[PDB]
Formats: sequence, structure tokens, C-alpha cells
Amino acid sequence: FNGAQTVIQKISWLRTAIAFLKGYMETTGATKKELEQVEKLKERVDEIATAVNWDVYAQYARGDFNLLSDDEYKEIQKALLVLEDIKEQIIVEMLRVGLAQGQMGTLKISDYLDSLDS
Amino acid sequence: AFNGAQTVIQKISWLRTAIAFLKGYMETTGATKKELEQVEKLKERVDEIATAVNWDVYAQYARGDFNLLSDDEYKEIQKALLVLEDIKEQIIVEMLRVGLAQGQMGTLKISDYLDSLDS
Repeated sequence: FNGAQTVIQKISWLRTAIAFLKGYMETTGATKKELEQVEKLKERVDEIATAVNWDVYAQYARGDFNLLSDDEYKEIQKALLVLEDIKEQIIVEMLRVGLAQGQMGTLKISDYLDSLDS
Repeated sequence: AFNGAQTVIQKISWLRTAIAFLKGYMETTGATKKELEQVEKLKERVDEIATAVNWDVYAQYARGDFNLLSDDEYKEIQKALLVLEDIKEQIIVEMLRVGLAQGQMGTLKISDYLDSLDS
């Protein structure tokens, strides 16, 4: 797998998803608790994001080859996992706040978010 | 000369990845508190402009994924794009200052690598 691209795409999706939620909340006037929960999620993203910055440089440094150590690979995989839990909590938050009411889950929102990243 | 939310996200993401790339290099080579603080001024600039342009992520969606903007909205975005392009050149300057690149050939190879991570 391409380690750096993978983590970057996941962080970018999650940041764009937070921007989306923030905007929906401003336009609809969400509860104080709702804006707190979103803020808590953004902080969880910034924390995990820094844990992987090493790979953004590391990958470039070793001739753009994806030749990582066992320990490095595992830490990237564990970060990828935390990021996927964040995605889950984002979608759950979207649904809880009234986003995607008359929509088949968050399918359209998700497709729109994916479009912004590629 | 933009296309809405996609342009802004792609610009903010490149800037955020370049900062990640700078913090990444500094960890390996070792950095001072002063060396780290100038990277942090850049990160704070990206976070400032990002929050002023975030409304457009939900707004473009709320109108059939069409970049359809009001007068205030369009002017506000024209401003934000100018600041973002300034931060981009500041980061390039930073790449040379910290010794990550020597000349225009090095800054291009790093940007090409950052584009590749984002696209």
C-alpha cells in the first residue's frame, strides 16, 4: 500500500467532514452540546494526524519507495484504525444532528465528500 | 479562476500536508523551539483561513453541488484564495530556509510529492 497517500486521504476526508458538519450547524443553529461533540472530534483528528507526520516526510526521504519497518507499518495500521473509528463517529454525529433526513443513510453526503478529496 | 469547495479543500489539504512534511523532516534532523515556532506560525495561518472558508463545504452541497455564490461570498473567497497562495509561497521559502531543498528543482520535486499525496 502507499502509506503516505492513504493516511493523507483519510485525514483530508475527516477534516472536510468536520468542515461540512460545522457549516450545517451554523446554517441550522445546532445545540451547545452538538458543537462541543464536533469540536471534540476535530481534536481527535488533529491528535492522530500528528502521530503520522513522520511518514509524510519518511516516505519522500527513502526514494519515494514504500519500504517501512515492521514497527513503522504497525503504528501506521493502528493509526488507520483510530481514523476509521473517527469516520464512524462523524457519520453517527451527522445522522444524530438531522443531517441526511430524507436520504438513504449518508450516501449522498459521503459521495459529495469523496468528490472534494480527489 | 476556481470551481468552489473542491479548489479550497485541495488548497488547504496541500498546505496541511506540506506542514506535516516540514514537522516530519524536523523530527528526524532535530529542531530548536525557534525552528518549530516558525512552522507553527504557518500552521496557525492555514487554520485561520480554513475556518473563514469552511461554510462553502456545506453551502456548495446545500445547492446541488454547484458553485453558486453571492456577492459577499464570492469576494470573501477571492480574498481567502490570495492569502492561501501567499502561505503556499511562505512554505516554499520555509523549505529552502530549513535546507530541505536547494533551488527551484528541489521545491518542484517536493510539491510534486505533495500533489501525489493529495490527488
